[PDB]
Amino acid sequence: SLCIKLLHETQGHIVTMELENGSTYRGKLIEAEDNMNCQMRDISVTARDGRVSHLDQVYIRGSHIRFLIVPDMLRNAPMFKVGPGRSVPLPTRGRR
Amino acid sequence: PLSQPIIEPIRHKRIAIETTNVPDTVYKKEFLFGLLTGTDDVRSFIVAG
Amino acid sequence: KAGAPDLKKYLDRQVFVQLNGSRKVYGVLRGYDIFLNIVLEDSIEEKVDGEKVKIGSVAIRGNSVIMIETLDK
Amino acid sequence: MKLVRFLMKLTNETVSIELKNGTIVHGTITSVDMQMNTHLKAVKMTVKGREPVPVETLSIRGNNIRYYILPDSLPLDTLLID
Amino acid sequence: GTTKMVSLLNHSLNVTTKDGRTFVGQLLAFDGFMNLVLSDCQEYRHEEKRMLGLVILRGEFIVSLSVQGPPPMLLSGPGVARPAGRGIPLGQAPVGLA
Amino acid sequence: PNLQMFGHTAEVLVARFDPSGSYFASGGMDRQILLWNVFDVKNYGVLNGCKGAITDLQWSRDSRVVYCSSSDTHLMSWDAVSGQKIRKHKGHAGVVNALDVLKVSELLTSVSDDCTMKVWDSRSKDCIKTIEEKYPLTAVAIAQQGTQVFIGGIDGAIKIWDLRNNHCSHVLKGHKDIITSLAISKDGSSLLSNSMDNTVRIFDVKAQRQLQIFEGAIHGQEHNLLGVAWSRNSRFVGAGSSDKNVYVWSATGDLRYVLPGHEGSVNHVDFHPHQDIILSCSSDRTIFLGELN
Repeated sequence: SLCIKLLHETQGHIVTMELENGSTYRGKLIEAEDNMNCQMRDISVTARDGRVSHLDQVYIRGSHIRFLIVPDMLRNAPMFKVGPGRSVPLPTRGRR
Repeated sequence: PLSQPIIEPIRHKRIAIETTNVPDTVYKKEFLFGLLTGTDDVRSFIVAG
Repeated sequence: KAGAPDLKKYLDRQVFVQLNGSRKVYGVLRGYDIFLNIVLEDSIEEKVDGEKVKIGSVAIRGNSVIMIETLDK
Repeated sequence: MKLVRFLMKLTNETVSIELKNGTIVHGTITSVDMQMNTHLKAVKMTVKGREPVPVETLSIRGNNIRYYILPDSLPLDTLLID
Repeated sequence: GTTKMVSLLNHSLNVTTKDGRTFVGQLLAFDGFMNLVLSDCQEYRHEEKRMLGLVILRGEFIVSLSVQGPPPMLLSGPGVARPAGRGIPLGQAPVGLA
Repeated sequence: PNLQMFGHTAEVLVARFDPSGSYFASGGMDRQILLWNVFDVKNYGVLNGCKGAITDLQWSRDSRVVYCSSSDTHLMSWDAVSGQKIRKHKGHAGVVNALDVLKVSELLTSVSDDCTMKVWDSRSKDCIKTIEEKYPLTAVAIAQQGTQVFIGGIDGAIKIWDLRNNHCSHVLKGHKDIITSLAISKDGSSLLSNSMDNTVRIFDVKAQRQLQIFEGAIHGQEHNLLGVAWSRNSRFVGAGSSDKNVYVWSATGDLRYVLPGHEGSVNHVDFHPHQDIILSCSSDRTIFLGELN
């Protein structure tokens, strides 16, 4: 599915997100998942209060994520057709 | 001498294949510049053997 | 499904977990799960007061987990 | 072997839908899916603690649907058959 | 199924979420979980606004969907003409008779 | 000028302007509708597909979509901008003979040799109504209101039907034989009609008696469906004949212009919506644009 591949493509860039917790996190993204796990660095948190903090490394659970906010160049990225028997989108030379 | 025409014929000297126009390809061209300009997605290398 | 998460790099290192109900825990990462159930040893609470109680070996549930941090680089 | 299959027959009628959110939605049904995701036509939806606002093409994330209040003219015995 | 959902693609949408917040923008990509991707997004928390950009929502978070606006955006046959002339027929009467 | 443009391979039947007055369409036995300009008189698209011969064109009142009435039951639909197919309105079990359109380009009426009138929506691909008479029908006209539909058959009896009632409200009388083309004025107040008796009569829409029987335009053995039109003012009446002559009337009961030019039988005469021009078609494979200064 495409909504997951877009995420994997923003690895490296800086990302903003929102959790069920209520707080938003901002930082460089290192790894993601099909679950919607994340692995980030140099995070700058900002809760409901406005309280800023620093977190060196973080892992997440996707279940806990509400929504992400992604860089602007990631709208020209390709959105593929996928297929019935494939996990990752990718381009497809073969039959279909 | 005879060989040399007199009215020169037009002659397009071509060495190698090239496409008159860009060939259309899946990923859009701006997104290729996006990568090339924006980030560390880019790599480079030499294929050898 | 069942993407076994990338927690190999945290094994046998200290952590600063956060869980549901704004409760959080420190511990050495022993083992992990498909569903992100965790095994922590030398578990210490961080109460809302700040009173730190030593517990020992502990198994935190996957569902609960919000996040997982590293104290030292 | 599902009660969901009966809702695929339901198409066309108007219903006031209640959600977990606590809203209320008058509108005609166009299509119903196996995962409960319904799409509506000519809708008048009202939010919990706000004035009613008309929407043309509403669609709902099935998960949120509490119950359909069906019209009184619809025969149940005929629809419960495959 | 998901036949209806492809029809919505590239329309400006109004998406209410479980929090109450409402996101707005075009729809680029769509999922089986109802993960939506949205372009040039704007929340309306309520007399309020914010600019985000590209937003990827989960399925858990989404409540309802609604279109704001519509989707944004034999050479020459044989025939030839001529000038005038308008010849007079000597005979009258129909075509087949004589 | 006059402009006698050539192009079709075989007998051409129908040729009409847009409602705007910027094109022709034409097409008969060729199985090819050929679009044209008015003001550098050149061809455009070869609308190809109809597997029966064409019997009637009509522009959509948007000036984009075109509708045919082939001899193989189809009624096709064409995007005049691009030139692609849209649909095949499959219905009748015989040869279609006439078409008519409304203001709202959405509704169409067709007329078979199955003795069946049928109203069509441009959205369903099926019949909305089916009015079965008895003897194969031939000519039809729908009013500007989108209410009254006029049917012309073999009895000489132009029947009138509404879309609400669907009852034999009225029947025009005094036409001995065959109807080849009905035509409602730009008012909605009077018909025209070509009979095989050569009496090119006008009728009333609302009391419902005759007005003026015109006489002098012969049909014969050919058995083509000849046409009639109302001019943009509704002053002049333009009836073609199998005598190779375009008999234009004065609408007061006076023959003014009788211009020959064709070498074969004439079919469907027309008028331009504003400037005084006459489209005249004929088996001959030719077409004229007769003017008045």
